[PDB]
Amino acid sequence: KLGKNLLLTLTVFGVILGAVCGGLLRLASPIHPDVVMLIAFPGDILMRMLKMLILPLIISSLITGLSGLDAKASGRLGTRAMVYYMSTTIIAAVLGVILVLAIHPGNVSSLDAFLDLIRNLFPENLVQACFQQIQTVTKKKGLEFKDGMNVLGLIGFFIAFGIAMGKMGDQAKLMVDFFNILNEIVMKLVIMIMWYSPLGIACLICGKIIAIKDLEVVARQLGMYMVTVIIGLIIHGGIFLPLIYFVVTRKNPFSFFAGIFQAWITALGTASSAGTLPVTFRCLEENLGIDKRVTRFVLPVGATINMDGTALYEAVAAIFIAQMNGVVLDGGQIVTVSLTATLASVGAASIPSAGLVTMLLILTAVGLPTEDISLLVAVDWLLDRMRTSVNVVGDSFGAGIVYHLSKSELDTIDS
Amino acid sequence: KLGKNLLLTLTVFGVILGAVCGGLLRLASPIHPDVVMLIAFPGDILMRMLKMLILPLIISSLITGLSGLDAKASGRLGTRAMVYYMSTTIIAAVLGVILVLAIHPGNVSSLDAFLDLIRNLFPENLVQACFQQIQTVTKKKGLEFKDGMNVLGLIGFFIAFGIAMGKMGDQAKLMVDFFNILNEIVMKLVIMIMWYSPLGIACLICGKIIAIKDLEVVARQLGMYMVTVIIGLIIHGGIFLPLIYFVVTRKNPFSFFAGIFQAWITALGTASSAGTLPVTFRCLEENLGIDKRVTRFVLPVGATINMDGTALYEAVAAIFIAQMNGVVLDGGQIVTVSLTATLASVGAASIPSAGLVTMLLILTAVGLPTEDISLLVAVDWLLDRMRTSVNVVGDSFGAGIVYHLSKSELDTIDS
Amino acid sequence: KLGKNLLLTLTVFGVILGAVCGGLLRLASPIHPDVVMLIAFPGDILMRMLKMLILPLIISSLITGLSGLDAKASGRLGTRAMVYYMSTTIIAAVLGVILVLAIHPGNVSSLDAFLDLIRNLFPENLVQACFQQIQTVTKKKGLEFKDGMNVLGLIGFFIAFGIAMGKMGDQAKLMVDFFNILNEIVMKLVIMIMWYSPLGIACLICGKIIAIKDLEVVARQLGMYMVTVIIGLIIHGGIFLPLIYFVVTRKNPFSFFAGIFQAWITALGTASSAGTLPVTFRCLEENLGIDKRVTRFVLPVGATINMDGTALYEAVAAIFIAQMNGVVLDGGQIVTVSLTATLASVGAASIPSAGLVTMLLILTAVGLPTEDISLLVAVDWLLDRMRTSVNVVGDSFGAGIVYHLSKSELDTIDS
Ligand SMILES: CC(C)CCC[C@@H](C)[C@H]1CC[C@H]2[C@@H]3CC=C4C[C@@H](O)CC[C@]4(C)[C@H]3CC[C@]12C
Ligand SMILES: CC(C)CCC[C@@H](C)[C@H]1CC[C@H]2[C@@H]3CC=C4C[C@@H](O)CC[C@]4(C)[C@H]3CC[C@]12C
Ligand SMILES: CC(C)CCC[C@@H](C)[C@H]1CC[C@H]2[C@@H]3CC=C4C[C@@H](O)CC[C@]4(C)[C@H]3CC[C@]12C
Repeated sequence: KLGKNLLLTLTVFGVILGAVCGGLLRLASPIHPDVVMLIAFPGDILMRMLKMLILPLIISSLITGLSGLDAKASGRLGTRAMVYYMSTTIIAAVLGVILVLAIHPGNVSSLDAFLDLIRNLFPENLVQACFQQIQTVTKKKGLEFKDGMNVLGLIGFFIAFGIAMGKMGDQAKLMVDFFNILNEIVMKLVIMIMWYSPLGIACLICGKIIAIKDLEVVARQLGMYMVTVIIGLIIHGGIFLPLIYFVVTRKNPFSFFAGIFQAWITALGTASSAGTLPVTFRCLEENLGIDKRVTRFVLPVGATINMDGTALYEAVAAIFIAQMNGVVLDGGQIVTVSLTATLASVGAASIPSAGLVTMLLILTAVGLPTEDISLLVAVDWLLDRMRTSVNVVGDSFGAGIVYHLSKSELDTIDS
Repeated sequence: KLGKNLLLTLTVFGVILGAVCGGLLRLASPIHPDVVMLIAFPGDILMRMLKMLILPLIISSLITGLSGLDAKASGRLGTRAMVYYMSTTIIAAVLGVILVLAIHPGNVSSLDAFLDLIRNLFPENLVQACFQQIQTVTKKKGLEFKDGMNVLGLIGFFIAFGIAMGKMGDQAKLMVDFFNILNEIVMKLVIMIMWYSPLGIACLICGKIIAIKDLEVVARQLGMYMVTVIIGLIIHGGIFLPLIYFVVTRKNPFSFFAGIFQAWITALGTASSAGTLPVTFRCLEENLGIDKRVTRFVLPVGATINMDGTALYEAVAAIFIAQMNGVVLDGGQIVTVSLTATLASVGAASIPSAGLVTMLLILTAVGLPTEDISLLVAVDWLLDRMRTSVNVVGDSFGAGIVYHLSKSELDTIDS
Repeated sequence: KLGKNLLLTLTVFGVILGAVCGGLLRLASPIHPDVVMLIAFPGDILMRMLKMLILPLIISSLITGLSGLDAKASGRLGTRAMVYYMSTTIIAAVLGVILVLAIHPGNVSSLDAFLDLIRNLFPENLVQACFQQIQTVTKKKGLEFKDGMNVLGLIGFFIAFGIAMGKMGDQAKLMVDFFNILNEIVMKLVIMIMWYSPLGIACLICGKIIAIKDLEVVARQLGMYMVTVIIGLIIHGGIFLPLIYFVVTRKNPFSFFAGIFQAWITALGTASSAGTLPVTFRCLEENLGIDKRVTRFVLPVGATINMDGTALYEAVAAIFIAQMNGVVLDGGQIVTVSLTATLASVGAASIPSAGLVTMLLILTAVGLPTEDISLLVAVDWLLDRMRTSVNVVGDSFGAGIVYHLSKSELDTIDS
């Protein structure tokens, strides 16, 4: 297993090496801040390199993806699935937020915050939106420009751009290809930077252990964060998905668990939603009787854009980092977290080697320090194996629901 | 008339509804500023959305238009017309400025202002020109960057870009198409935003009536502004156009009025310069004897780029808004108004549903608040019907002049 | 000679006229600062126009050049030459720096400066890199954004972009052409602006003579700068090139001078490295016995990218301008000078009429005033005639070395 997938093993070896070095080097003496900064510099370089690519990645990905929307996607069978795919995911994100505001791991007015959010969804300058944001200062009130990339405004403008360009048809073919090419270029860059990741991440972990000032309380926070992520996973899956299934399909939601149990076990084992497709097909279309015309569209697309466990993960983890730094997010950034987690959930599986840039996207969207992200990587190998399970269960329930919202249409189209 | 052109009726209904709501709601009690801002927020959103599109609109339009210049446009018959089209329009703009500085509706050195203007025509950074400008502060002097998009520098650079790219020929065909596509995209956006305009504009009008602090003096300013716009229209048309005609063509300029009177009446009635073309053709080439080789080029292009009433309108209206806000423009912004009005006059008819973004372009070029633009929309339906008349008369005089600067050339090319 | 090459004669006439006007006008009375600024304004306009094009020039040139790298460039015969071409040039630049820090014409910590340099090679925002840079202020330390274009970060990002896009192959053909077209456009602009150069440069020279406050000491600095440039040229060529030749080729490096003496004389006379190619071919492949398979690749490419005299010139001249202004560059800007001189050396011969924008690139890279560049132009005609000689000698030694690193390969490929 040391030759296949030589990126997870390298990252875990880097994490272990950084932890050992931090433990052995904080034992010597109070370490000078300058040499601590020198030690942690490679991690800062890595995160600067990763943040350098967020804007081109967003611009390329939104334009490329929104140009691939087809009205011939098996008729309504597509759109219904989409209405499912963006629904549950959003709920998951919101649920995660609630839990991270209830468990509280890691111990301006509201109207003005919401007005600033609405203003930021509609920026006045597109070039200024790339590196600045707006806020209401007070002494009458006035509006002042703060530093920080306007993620939501750019995302909204380019969503509108992609929607308007997809309606041009074949006339705008030279541009859809253009951005298309750009996508691979930036994706190639993301492949190279993540190869330097094992050497950088370790350094950051060392920089987090040398100057933590307390080892017994940070390990309690990193345990409570795992506890709330796990609790969110069970709540979302076990309660909501059968409940959403029963209020629409109106059949027994436990026979569905009985039918897709092998797919759940395979997802737990392999920890990959794409490699579970052969098992989940044989489960859905043989054990439950779902028509082949539904699964062959729902499952391959849900395995790429229906990541409802990653959304909850990313909604919990951003507010956890904010709580560790003492930042109390107002109501204008809770919505930003809930939206950016939903957007990043879709791009986490569509973009290869994108599990560390999607968190940076949220952190920069809400303006949080990005040096506490090192601790998140140290515990990802304990959580992904059952984030994948929740993703697979969400795909299976969507496939079971679309067969109940399109049974009559298939029956009529057969005859 | 409630089904055809369901944008002007919607806007006038919104204006009336906003006026009624503002009158009935200022009668109740002194309204809290926070709820006034909440009421006017949709208009702010609308103007943010409209200002978001100015830079891409300029970049696309200049490149697309300047690439369509052909040297085979009936030989000199084209260029002479162009020399006319950009001449009178400029004069109109300048005349408007003079009048708005003489009637005065709505009661740093000059050398440094002109030097700052010349510096802004040649920016040092293209990305910084999109959101910043330069100015001379004083205590030796020094140069400091102020906020505000540099419209003139971007316009000049992209004029040079389009001129240089049009000389490449067929080699630069992949790029002219590229920007070409972009044009429709942004134009499509301008079509959507102006559908939300009826709901937004009304709100702004309400926000202008609730907190105006005086109703008897603002209605006097809005009357004097109409008076000066009307006076400018009669001066420009009646005095200048026959006078410019007589010093070149050297024939009677009143027989020309006698010949094109039906076209003037049709322009007054229909209030559209494009729909008057069938009448103005039958007037020019049948009542006055203009050769068909001149009119068939002059009229269709003059109906799109020779808008000499809109230039005077936009030059008067920007300085009127500046005077309402107490801003006294120096000599460096009078030239900016005179230039941006000329540029926006051409783009007002070329870009559909662009009569509210062209004024925002001038306001942001000279850095003026854009909440007083709501009052301009309330009186546009009283002025456009005779702005169109001036535009049609200017087209007709240009067609009558080009036939006197190209009579011998046509006579020789016939034999 | 007044009809052929009517750009150098125009520039020298402008320099002489400006010098005469400055001498005759400083004799009258102490000249008012406002009229001095008015006199020097055309030069400021010229340099604003030249700086407006640096970013698009860099973006187009890096992408276009890095997409033309072929692995079929005579096998290794290409890459070895490249390893030579970028080696000696770099050495030259470094040597120049040493000399300008030793002769000293024109009489934060180091760790933090190097950390800021490394941070600037990896910017966090691409749009912000176009007009801003980062630095470590002190009261704990903190990082603050300063004004000034981030040349190194943009150059590194677009080098990575071009390398990644060149590996896509034929798939990314629509984009390589796109930027390709852009190149000519911006190059055309550089051709037009340099036609206005003779009128602008003169004004700046006048502005440098009216308010110099001392004529006897500035002429001593302009003499010592020429002395150090000359000393650098002889050191680099005469010492290093034979020495680099002897430690690799291991033959007599003076017989090589004896063989290429005619090419050196022709380069001194014509002062053009491209026009010396017919003489240097007949020297290398007839007097020294170099195989035709080596010279026909080494010489045409070395005449365009192996400009090792221009690199030393530009490394000396930037620090000379910094020393004239009293600026003491730290260790983070010495490296920036050494890198930007190497990058600008390649682009000085690849881009026509680019000898005044390449110096502006370095000056803006290290953030220096660009009004002392006028004095550099007044003495360029005394130095270029033997910068070209050093360039030709460097090309010849590279051709003589590649024939010693590829003799066996050619012998085997012959049979
Ligand atoms: C973390 C950031 C940088 C990622 C950027 C978000 C991108 C990747 C998201 C936003 C919207 C998403 C797209 C929405 C719609 C579709 C159509 C579907 O048939 C294929 C997937 C595709 C194309 C999605 C791919 C991923 C996507 C483009
Ligand atoms: C944001 C808006 C107001 C600014 C855009 C200004 C644009 C639309 C203006 C500036 C110059 C104008 C162009 C000037 C020259 C020509 C050539 C003519 O044969 C067709 C019209 C055309 C192509 C004009 C179209 C409109 C134009 C492109
Ligand atoms: C100095 C600023 C303004 C411009 C930046 C320098 C530009 C011109 C440099 C950067 C990299 C350079 C390229 C690098 C290597 C090669 C390979 C050679 O076989 C063709 C020329 C080419 C492609 C060079 C052309 C010039 C180049 C593109």
